[PDB]
Amino acid sequence: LQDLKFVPSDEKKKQGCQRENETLIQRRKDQMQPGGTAISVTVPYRVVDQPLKLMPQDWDRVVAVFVQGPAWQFKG
Amino acid sequence: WINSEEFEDLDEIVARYVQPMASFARDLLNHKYYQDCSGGDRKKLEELLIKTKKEKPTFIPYFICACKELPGKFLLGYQPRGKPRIEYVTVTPEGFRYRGQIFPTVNGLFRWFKDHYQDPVPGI
Repeated sequence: LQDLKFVPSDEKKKQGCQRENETLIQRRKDQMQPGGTAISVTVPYRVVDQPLKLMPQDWDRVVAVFVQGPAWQFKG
Repeated sequence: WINSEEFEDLDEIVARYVQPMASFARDLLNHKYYQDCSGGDRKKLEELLIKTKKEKPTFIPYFICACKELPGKFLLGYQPRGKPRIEYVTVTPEGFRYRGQIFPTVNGLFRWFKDHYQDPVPGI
């Protein structure tokens, strides 16, 4: 999501990256503004691997979730 | 089907029936009072409890150890005054079950046990 490029998780395991419970995404988006001016705003995004440990307001703040198939992930 | 529970596939079983139980079992092992009595020998637990009581007669020594005879159950022994008593704590995906009560947290279970160790043993 940050770099918009694909890397198989196997390659990252070779790289030995450290999985974090919480992750941040810094996407630079140009802002629609009057007069044609563009400002490269870097809006952070929050990624949660385990969604159970979120408060109700945080659950409201959720806007997107990737489904891997089976429904047992969602139950709860 | 595991007992009365339903599971969509093996990943659900491992990630929900075992992983919480493994975490719950790990919590008991990491507890300060945990000890390894040769895989859960009753005689070793009795001897250790008696020795601890002898060292500090005023205090009530209680210990928690894993039971090899009944995997998934932990042997909780305590010696209030005389012969140490032994009970079973079963590890379940919902937490720990002891005397017909389920406690998600180990700390809560210990507090209940300390405050209710004098109650009669259920089923006897």
